[PDB]
Amino acid sequence: KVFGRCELAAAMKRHGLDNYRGYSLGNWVCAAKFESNFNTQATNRNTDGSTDYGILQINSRWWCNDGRTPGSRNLCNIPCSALLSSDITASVNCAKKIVSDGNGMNAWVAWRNRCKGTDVQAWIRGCRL
Ligand SMILES: [Cl-]
Ligand code: NA
Repeated sequence: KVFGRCELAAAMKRHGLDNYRGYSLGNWVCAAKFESNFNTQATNRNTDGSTDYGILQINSRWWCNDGRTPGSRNLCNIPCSALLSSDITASVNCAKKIVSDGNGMNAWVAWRNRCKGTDVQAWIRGCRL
């Protein structure tokens, strides 16, 4: 599914990401644009060979098992495939654990490289609040 911007803003708020660990809702919406262009089915290979999955692009080396990544820890106890669904819950439960892993949202290179230091409110500007 390719969420609409406000559709995705609305869903992430439902699961309690607005201001989670101090990161405003727009930082999450901003992360989800640039990680995946808003698409729950998104999958991209990383050079270590790991793969990034879904809306936020949760990585198989730590976070999820895909069966082809040596040394995977499956720190969300989950199949990476389940994070491609239309029901963003597993991705949120996992993202809450990543962000809580100390480096915060800097765990997402597109957040660091593109969201951080910006007015992340443009990402929810027009959302019915
Ligand atoms: Cl932080
Ligand atoms: Na893993």
